[PDB]
Amino acid sequence: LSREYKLVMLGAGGVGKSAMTMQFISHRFPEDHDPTIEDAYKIRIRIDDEPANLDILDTAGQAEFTAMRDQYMRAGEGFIICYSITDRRSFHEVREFKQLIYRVRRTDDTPVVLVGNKSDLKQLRQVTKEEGLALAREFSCPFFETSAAYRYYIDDVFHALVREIRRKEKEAVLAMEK
Ligand SMILES: Nc1nc2c(ncn2[C@@H]2O[C@H](COP(=O)(O)OP(=O)(O)O)[C@@H](O)[C@H]2O)c(=O)[nH]1
Ligand SMILES: [Mg+2]
Repeated sequence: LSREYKLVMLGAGGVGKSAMTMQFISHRFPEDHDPTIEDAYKIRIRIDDEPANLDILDTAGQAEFTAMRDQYMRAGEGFIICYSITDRRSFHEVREFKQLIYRVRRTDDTPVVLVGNKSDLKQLRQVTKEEGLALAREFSCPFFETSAAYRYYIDDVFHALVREIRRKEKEAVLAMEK
């Protein structure tokens, strides 16, 4: 499919990675989505009047390693690190996923978007929005609070990540010209 952008959904179990993915690609909030299913999904979109083919890996399962995860961790061009605003532990695990990316890629410069999901569960919030914003400033990455239940800011997440990949790519082309 022309030039695909491989994207990887990272996050603890139960933060809503599958819900956000299904909402992005099909506008459907899943009913009883099996939390053990890991799979990749294709979708074509337009950011800034330019189309892009996306290939998004929705990570899951209790196995330590899979052929799919191994390939996408190495070849992925962008990462969506997700936590739930109702689960502070999943918010701390975000830092562990950032470490995992460096251990695989041996770099910190891979495009990343940080997302706090389940924003609609306002009364169960365990992590403030300012804490996410501050952590994203630590990572030098965009931040969003989303609701996969009602599709709040789901498009903005994947658009921002593709924007980052494009900007980083155009920088390498300009550096190669000099
Ligand atoms: N209220 C609310 N519930 C959510 C949201 N995202 C996911 N969930 C629920 O959280 C549970 C686990 O979500 P899931 O997509 O399977 O998380 P995953 O294991 O990271 O893929 C499911 O029962 C979803 O209905 C959200 O944005 N708002
Ligand atoms: Mg899932």
